[PDB]
Amino acid sequence: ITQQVLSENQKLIANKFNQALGAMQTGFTTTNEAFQKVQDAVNNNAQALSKLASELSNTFGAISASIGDIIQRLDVLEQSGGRGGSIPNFGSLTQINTTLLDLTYEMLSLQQVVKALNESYIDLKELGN
Amino acid sequence: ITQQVLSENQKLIANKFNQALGAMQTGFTTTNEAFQKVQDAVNNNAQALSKLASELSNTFGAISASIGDIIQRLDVLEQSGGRGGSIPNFGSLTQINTTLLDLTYEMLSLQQVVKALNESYIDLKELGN
Amino acid sequence: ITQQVLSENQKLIANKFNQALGAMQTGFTTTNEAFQKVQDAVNNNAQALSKLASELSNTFGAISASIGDIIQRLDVLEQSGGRGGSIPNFGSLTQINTTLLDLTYEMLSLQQVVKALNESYIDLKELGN
Repeated sequence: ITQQVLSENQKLIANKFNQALGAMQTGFTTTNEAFQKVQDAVNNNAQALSKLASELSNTFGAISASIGDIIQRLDVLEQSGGRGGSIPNFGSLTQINTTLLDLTYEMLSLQQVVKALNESYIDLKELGN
Repeated sequence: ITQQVLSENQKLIANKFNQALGAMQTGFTTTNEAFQKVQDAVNNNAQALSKLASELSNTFGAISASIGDIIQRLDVLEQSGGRGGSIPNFGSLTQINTTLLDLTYEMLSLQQVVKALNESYIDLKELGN
Repeated sequence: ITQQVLSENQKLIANKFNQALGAMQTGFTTTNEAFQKVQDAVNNNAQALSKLASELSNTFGAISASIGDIIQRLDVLEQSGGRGGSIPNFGSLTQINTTLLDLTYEMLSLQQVVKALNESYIDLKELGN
């Protein structure tokens, strides 16, 4: 253990740390890119479900009215004083409550983390005077 | 390269490392908060889909029965010995198989990672005696 | 501040760094495992929605045709030259556009990050000659 060895070991530590830093930045950048894709996927399929549900209600409405008009035509033909089958109630779908994913705070945070990691690099210039 | 320079460089390395540590903790904490929001979003929209599907089957059931009762009334009026259009089969929806997201192991793990990072901080007290 | 103290402090720094490294690997491995579960969950529920939507269109088709056949039987009984209620249009559902989650690039990247972190470990063998 000499001083040359000490300062050479300092370089080993600094380089290993700088090596790890680059890996962290990649990790958090990749994590961030993944969250963006997840947010977009989840939101797209929630909007499709919400849209379908409204088109479904729109369809059931036309079916129910059509059936109602058929029952009213049966009664006219039956001449039974409206003693046939009453017009049924088909209820309604529950308004879909969808959760939209908003990871804008989290994604900007990871953007800043990678950035702060970049400020942590050990410049070999500042070592050994 | 003197000893003062060596110990001053040690402080540079330690501080840069402590600087990076804080960034890692933020990164994994933010990642954890994001996963919680993703889990809640995915699960909420899967429960909405599952609920809709059951209300849809409930609606188709009332429609099919109503149509069946209309056909039976047509036959009575037609007096053709039941030679009109038979009552159609409208099948049934496939039971929705939804996947619920359970990231409780993963989220507790990230909680522990941030915690273990905190145990890795270099206290300047232990340097230079 | 002696040389023994300098090299002992080097060990403290190296060990603290190696300690943090293990935590990073756990963090990015856990993050990766979580993304896999998210991808599988999101995709499974998108396929269920897509399947339901097709079975819904298949059901509406049989309902509409059945209603059309009922109207045509009403007209035959009414003998009014087809002056009753016309056959209604029930439209069609919009083809569901679902987004499938493909995080294969991102998940292989995190696999490599953990791996590159492993190459950053400071082996105490290379210190102090």
